[PDB]
Amino acid sequence: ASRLYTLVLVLQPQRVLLGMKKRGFGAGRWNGFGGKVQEGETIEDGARRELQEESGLTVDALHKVGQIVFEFVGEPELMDVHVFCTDSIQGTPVESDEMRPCWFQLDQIPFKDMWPDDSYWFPLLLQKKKFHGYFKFQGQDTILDYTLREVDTV
Ligand SMILES: Cc1ccc(-c2nc(=O)[nH]c3ccccc23)cc1
Repeated sequence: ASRLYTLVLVLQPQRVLLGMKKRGFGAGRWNGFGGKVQEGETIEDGARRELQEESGLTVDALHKVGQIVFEFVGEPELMDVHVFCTDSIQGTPVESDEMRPCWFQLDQIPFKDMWPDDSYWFPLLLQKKKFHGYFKFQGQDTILDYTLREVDTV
């Protein structure tokens, strides 16, 4: 019982782009760009589509960097999040009613205002590692348990 989602991090040598979500799921936190994958669409094509919808940016080549499964206690459906990176984009980030993009220097990543799992896997993303994770949450602020392992193949 899992549902597919994407998450894309625009990661350049000295800075990363995050978006502050203004409403709906994740509102009030910084995160990368993503969403649900459609019927008949590949995961990677979903990732590309959602980056455009949410940031204004056009990506060509996406690189796989992780898979993370999220469980909320009491909720039947698991989120199966496929995480991607890119360093090369076209366009300028767009602020919309849904999202406010900003660049962050890599020593100023706003962990306190991100989902709390990110403290665990973002350091791996920054060192170009790939990973499989599982995080069990109670509500949106507490991690009850987790596993996280580096992998060679996502
Ligand atoms: C589309 C989409 C929405 C939310 C997330 C998401 N990102 C994180 O960094 N941590 C989480 C923790 C629990 C549930 C979701 C998340 C990813 C993708």
